[PDB]
Amino acid sequence: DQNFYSLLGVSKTASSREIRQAFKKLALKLHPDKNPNNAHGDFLKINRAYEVLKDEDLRKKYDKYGEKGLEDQYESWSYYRYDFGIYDDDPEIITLERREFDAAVNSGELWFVNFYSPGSSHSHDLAPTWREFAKEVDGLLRIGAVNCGDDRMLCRMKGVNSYPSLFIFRSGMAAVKYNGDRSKESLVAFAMQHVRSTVTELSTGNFVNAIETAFAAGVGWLITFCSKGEDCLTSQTRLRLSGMLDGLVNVGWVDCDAQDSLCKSLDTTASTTAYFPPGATLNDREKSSVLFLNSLDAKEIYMEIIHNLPDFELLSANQLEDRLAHHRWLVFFHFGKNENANDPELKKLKTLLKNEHIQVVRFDCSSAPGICSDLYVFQPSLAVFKGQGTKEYEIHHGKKILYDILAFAKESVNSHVTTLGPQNFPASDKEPWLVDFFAPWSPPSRALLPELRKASTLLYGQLKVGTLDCTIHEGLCNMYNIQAYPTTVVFNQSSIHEYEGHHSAEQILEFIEDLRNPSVVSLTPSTFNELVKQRKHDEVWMVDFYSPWSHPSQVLMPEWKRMARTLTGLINVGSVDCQQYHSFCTQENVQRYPEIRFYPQKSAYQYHSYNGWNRDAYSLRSWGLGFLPQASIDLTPQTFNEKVLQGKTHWVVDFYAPWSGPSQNFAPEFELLARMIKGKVRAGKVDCQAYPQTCQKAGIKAYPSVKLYQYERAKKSIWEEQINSRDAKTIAALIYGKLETLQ
Repeated sequence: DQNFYSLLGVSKTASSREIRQAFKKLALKLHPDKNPNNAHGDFLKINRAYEVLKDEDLRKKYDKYGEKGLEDQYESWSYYRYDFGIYDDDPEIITLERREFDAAVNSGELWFVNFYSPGSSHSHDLAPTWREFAKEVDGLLRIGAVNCGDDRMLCRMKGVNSYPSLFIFRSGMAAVKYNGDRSKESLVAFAMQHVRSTVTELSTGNFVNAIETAFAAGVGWLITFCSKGEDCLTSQTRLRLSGMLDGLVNVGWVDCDAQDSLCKSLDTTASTTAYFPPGATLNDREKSSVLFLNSLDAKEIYMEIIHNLPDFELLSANQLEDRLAHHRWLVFFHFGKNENANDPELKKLKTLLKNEHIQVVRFDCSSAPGICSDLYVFQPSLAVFKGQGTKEYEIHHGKKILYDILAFAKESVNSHVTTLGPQNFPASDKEPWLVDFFAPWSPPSRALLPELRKASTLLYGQLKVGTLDCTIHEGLCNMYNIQAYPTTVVFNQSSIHEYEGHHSAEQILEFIEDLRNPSVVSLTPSTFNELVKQRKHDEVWMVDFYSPWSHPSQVLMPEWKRMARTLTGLINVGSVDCQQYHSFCTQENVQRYPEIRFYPQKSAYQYHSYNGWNRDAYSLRSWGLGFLPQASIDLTPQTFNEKVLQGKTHWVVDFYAPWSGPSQNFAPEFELLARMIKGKVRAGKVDCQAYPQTCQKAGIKAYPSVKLYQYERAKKSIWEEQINSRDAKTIAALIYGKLETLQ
């Protein structure tokens, strides 16, 4: 009831910014420095709520388990009042978080990003300037900020160790660090270097070519005509428009005194500024094609032009399926009303996505309802199709704003996450699927999507990846017991394995490779009782009693599986989910998660608990194999001569003294060897202290000595070789190599 969202007066659907500001208002009101009451106590609860809700891992964990997983310090009032959330109230500054960063600065737009550390002398020298700078260049490029304080990994990985650091980004080119003085005019001059601001002087000679070339590419021309003693667009205005309209409209000018025959031909003797759409025609008799402008100001002219540019082409429903599967499309689904009417800036998507070969289109669901229905589109939505032969798409769940949409379209179309539903769900598929059950209103769900996309590309051909919108497909989510968002699940031949590791390609792949060849038995109370408690014969068990809300358990799980792979045919490896079987684990005295236990041969202790410091695969494996009893046969002079020398099978033999230190050090490794090669080679030990005769005959000079005996079936004979290696795995491979060359 005292939920962290409730404590900040905020909903579970709150953005990072909404959480930050919510915390800030409470922090300023409940801070110690402003209250002799109590203070610290009330302030420590909201600070705990913030510290958890601001962390990507902790918030997703909190959403899934609440407080049970989270295990257990602040700044001055001054800090929260002046230095905290420093750009949250500056609309021109786009704040970027770790997982949305790469998609943003690789969108295709020009980005100038302030990597800063929050503080008094850090920023605030810069912050006011950075705010004014964003206003000045608004419309020409994106101004970003990254709080390295909250995204240390992101700053570290980008090689940013000192603050502030200023970088220009643009897809297709390397990042450019700015080292100049951080005045507004210097920042501006630096950024303008990277803006595309081409203004063409048009003339009688190049006019027709410039127009036709542009028109064929579907691009119009903004042209100002200058003559003596007439006002026209100044060079600075011309440059402004050039950058503002980059890829949309070419900016140019004509000197009419120098280009008389051109200005006569166009019948524009005076000073005019005109926009020429593709298809436009201008002469003394025809002027309706052209849009003449009255302003001399860049923004006033831009606003008029961007509104007059044509809307996206309306996609015919007749084409779909065939057209949708073979081409890249960015589709604005609408229901009668064009929902994009209030934002002409979206028209820039055409030119920005030209190199991605995406056609940006509108589709009217009121003209073919069945089409939108079978796509499970019920409200206006945005979808980008991959067009590689099949109809594959993702739905945009970000802000309905240009830079966010663009970032999504490019990232999604170049990755391999697809949208699932009841009709295409891999409930019983041959190839393995990774399915992400989520809600669009969930900020950790949305945040996961870039990771998922990245992994989808790296794992192409090995793992298929899809998302399922539980907000729409409630029946499917219930069926698979989805209790929180996001929940990622691997479907392997209708087997279901929830995945709670990091969503990087390498760890997902390792997790999947274990699934194909299981190493750990997932044990139930019923099946633990039958396989472990009622274990028979020569069989031992290692069991990890874990809980999914436990952090050290989550760390152990991949190590535990790594270990189990190396223990094939040596030790049985199991695991128990103590969240699911809480009562059972209570009866088994599991007082900590994770609990690791070894179960020896029945034939006197119940089990042994692991109490080592390190819980990596190698040290857990060594601990377990150390419990195993002797596998090698203790030979006598009688049996050594009878069963080895006069035998018909292959042997490895350890000649040793029980007092020899090296003999004792090698003893466990020999027993490991015996179990490894068991089935092809018998193993024996010879106590040279007890039987000096036999070791004398064998010619043993040093303890321990290892002999390999191979039976030549064709010649009914055993021949002997010395083994000098003392590494079990090494010896085993060596022996096996020899056995192939024996048949």
